Amino acid sequence: SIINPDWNFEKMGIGGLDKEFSDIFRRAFASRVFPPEIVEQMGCKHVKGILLYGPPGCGKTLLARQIGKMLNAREPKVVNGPEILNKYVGESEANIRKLFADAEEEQRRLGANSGLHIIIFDEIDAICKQRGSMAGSTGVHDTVVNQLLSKIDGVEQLNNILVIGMTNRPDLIDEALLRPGRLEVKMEIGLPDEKGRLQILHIHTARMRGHQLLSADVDIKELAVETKNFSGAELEGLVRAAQSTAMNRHIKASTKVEVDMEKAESLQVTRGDFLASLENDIKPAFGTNQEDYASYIMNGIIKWGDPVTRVLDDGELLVQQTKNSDRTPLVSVLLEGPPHSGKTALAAKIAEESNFPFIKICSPDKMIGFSETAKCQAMKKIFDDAYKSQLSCVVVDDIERLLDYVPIGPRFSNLVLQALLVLLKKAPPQGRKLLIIGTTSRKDVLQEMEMLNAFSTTIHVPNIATGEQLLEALELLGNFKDKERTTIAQQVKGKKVWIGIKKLLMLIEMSLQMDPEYRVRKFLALLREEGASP
Amino acid sequence: QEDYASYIMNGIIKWGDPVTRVLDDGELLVQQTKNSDRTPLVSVLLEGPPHSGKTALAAKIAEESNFPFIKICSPDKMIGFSETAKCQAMKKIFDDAYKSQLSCVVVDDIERLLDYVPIGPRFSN
Ligand SMILES: Nc1ncnc2c1ncn2[C@@H]1O[C@H](COP(=O)(O)OP(=O)(O)OP(=O)(O)O)[C@@H](O)[C@H]1O
Ligand SMILES: Nc1ncnc2c1ncn2[C@@H]1O[C@H](COP(=O)(O)OP(=O)(O)OP(=O)(O)O)[C@@H](O)[C@H]1O
Ligand SMILES: Nc1ncnc2c1ncn2[C@@H]1O[C@H](COP(=O)(O)OP(=O)(O)O)[C@@H](O)[C@H]1O
Ligand SMILES: [Mg+2]
Ligand SMILES: [Mg+2]
Repeated sequence: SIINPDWNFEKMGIGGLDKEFSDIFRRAFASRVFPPEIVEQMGCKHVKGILLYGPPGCGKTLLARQIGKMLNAREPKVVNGPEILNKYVGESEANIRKLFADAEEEQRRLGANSGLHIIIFDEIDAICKQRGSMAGSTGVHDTVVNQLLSKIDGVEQLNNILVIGMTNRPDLIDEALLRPGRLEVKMEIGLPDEKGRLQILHIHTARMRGHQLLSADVDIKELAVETKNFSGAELEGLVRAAQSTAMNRHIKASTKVEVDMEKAESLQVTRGDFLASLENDIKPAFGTNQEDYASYIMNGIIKWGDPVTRVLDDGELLVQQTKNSDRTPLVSVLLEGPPHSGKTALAAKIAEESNFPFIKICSPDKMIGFSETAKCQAMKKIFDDAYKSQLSCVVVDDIERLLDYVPIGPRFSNLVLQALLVLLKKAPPQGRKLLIIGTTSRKDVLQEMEMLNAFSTTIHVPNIATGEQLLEALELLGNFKDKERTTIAQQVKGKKVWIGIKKLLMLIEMSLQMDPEYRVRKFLALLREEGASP
Repeated sequence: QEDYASYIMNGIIKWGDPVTRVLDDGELLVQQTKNSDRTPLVSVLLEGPPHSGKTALAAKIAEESNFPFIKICSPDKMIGFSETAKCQAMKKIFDDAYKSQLSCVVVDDIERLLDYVPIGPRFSN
C-alpha cells in the first residue's frame, strides 16, 4: 500500500476527471493496494497494461502521468506512434525493441524485487495491420506489431512493466492486442460538462487571483455556461488570449493617454477582454461555427409568400420531434425543388434556428479534385465527429454533385452512393440523437436509385408563380420607384411569370447597369425572354 | 449477448398469426440441423417487403437456438471497404465458425453486400 484507500484527485492538475480514477483503480489496480503477503499467498498476477481512447485534447496524458506517479514508478518513457516507423527493412522492430532494455537489465540484476517501469505510448493505432483494410496502402509491414507482442509476453517473461496505450480511433486497433495477458482494460475520456468546465477554468486562473491581477468584474460561472462544447485545451487557449488582449489594450491606452502611475501599475484584465477573445479568438472544433452561416445566407430571408412559413414550421416540428423523443433517435428529411429556388439558404436557416450544440455543413465546395475514396473518408469523418455529442445536426449540401452524376451515360460513383445509403440508416451510440437534412434538384434520379426509400420525409420549395408575388418581392427588396412599379405591374399583370429568387436578383442587378430612363424596358425584355411554361 | 439486444430494439410483439408460423419454422430448422447425420449443412432465406421486420426475427431465431457459437455479419461495420476486404472479413468469420462443434451464422442484407443498384445494373462479382 502506497496510496490512501480512496486516493485523491483535485487541485493537482487534472481536475475534470474525478470519477474516472475510481473506476480504473477499482477495475485494474486492486492487486497493488492489498498487503503483499496476502497477494503472494493467493498467487495471482497483475494487469500488464491498459488502453485509453477519446477525442483529442481532453486530458489523457495527464491521467497517465498521475497514474504513474501514484504507483511509485520510475520516470515514464514517452514515445510517439508515427515516430517509430522507417522504410529500411528491419528497422522499426529495432525501435520497438530498444524500449524494454532497462526493464530486462533490472530484472536480471535485482531478481524479483525491482521497481515499476511504465511505458506511455501515443497514437498506438499508427502501427496496425487493420487500417490497410480501408481503401489505401498503410500495410506497415505487419511484422512490427508481432515484435511488440513478443515483448509483452512469450517464452521469456517480464514481470515489472506496465504499458499504457492511448488512441483516438478505437476501431483501427488490432484485435490480437486485446486478449487476456495483454492490454485488457479499456476506458473512455469524453468531453467535459458544465461542472468540468467550471473546475478547469477555476484551476487555470488561480495564478492571477493570488496577485490581484484579475479584475473583480469577471465571473467564472458565466464563462462556464457560455462555453458549450469546449474541450480542455481550448479553455487554456482562451485564458492566454484574454491575457494577451488585455495587455495589448492596456499598453495602447497608456500610450494614448498619459494616465497617472496609479492605473499604470494596475494591469487588470476586466471582463470585456474575455468576451472579445471568446467571440473572436477561439474557434471550437466540436462546436458551432457562426462564421460559415454568413457564407451561405448572404442576403437573408425575405417573406414573399406563404410557402416560406410552411417550410420553416415543418422544420421546427422536425427539430422538436428529434429533440425530445424515445423509440426514434435518428431522423432525416429532404428538400427538393427546381434550380435557383433557394434551398441551401433555407436549410442553413432551419439548422441555425435549432440551437443545437453541434452544427456542421458537408458541401462539395471543399472537395475539388478529390477521388471518391477521399470523399468517403471525409464524409465518414464528419459523421464520426457528429457521433461524439449529445445533440447533433448535419447538412448535406448537394447530393447530385457528391455522386458525380452526368445525364450522358448515365455515370456516377457507386462507392459514395453505397456509403451514403449505409450511413443514413445507422443509429448513434446509446442515449444520443441525430438529425440530417438533404438538398437536391433532381428528385426523379434519386427515386430511380432507391435512395428516396431511406429518408423519412420530404419538403417542396416552389418558385414565384404570380404577378403580385413578384411585386411584393420587389417591394421588400426595394429597388424600383413608384411610377416604375406602376409600369412593371401594368406590364406583368399578364400573369405569365415563373422565375427563381436567385435569377431574379441577377436580373435586377443586370438591369440596374443603365441610365434611369431605359431600366424598365431592359428589365421587362429580360423577364419576357425567360418565359417558362411548366 | 449484446448484439441481440442491439438488433431487437423494441422487442417482439405478436400482432397476428404469421409471427408464430415464422418462429415455428425456425425452430424446426434448428432441430433438424442439430439432430441430423446425413445433412450437416443447412441454409434458409427470409424475404419480404421493405420495413417488414426481417432482421429482428432472424436475430430472435438465432438467439433462441442455444448454440455455443453465434455471429452476425452486417454491412454497417464495413463502411468504405473494398471488395477484397469484404471477402477477407467474411472468410475470417466462417473460418472461425468452422472450429466449433455447433455454430450458427447470420448474413444480413445480402443486397447491400453485392453493391446492387438498379441502374446498370452494377454490383460486385
Ligand atoms: N426567401 C428566400 N429564400 C431563399 N433564398 C433567399 C430568400 N430571399 C433571399 N434569398 C437569397 O437568395 C439566394 C438563394 O440562393 P441559393 O444558394 O440558396 O440557391 P440554390 O437553390 O442552392 O441554387 P443552386 O441550384 O445553384 O444550388 C441567397 O442569396 C439567399 O440569401
Ligand atoms: N413482431 C415484430 N416483428 C418485427 N419487428 C418488430 C416486431 N415488434 C416490434 N418490432 C420492432 O420493429 C422494428 C423492425 O425493424 P427491422 O430492423 O427489423 O426492419 P427490417 O425488416 O430489417 O427493415 P429494412 O427493410 O429497412 O432492412 C424493430 O425495432 C423491431 O424491434
Ligand atoms: N481535465 C483537465 N484538467 C485540466 N487541464 C486539462 C485537462 N485536460 C486537458 N487539460 C489541459 O490540456 C493540456 C494537455 O492536454 P493532454 O493532457 O495532452 O491531452 P491529450 O493527450 O488528449 O492531447 C494542458 O494544457 C492541460 O492543462
Ligand atoms: Mg444548392
Ligand atoms: Mg435489415
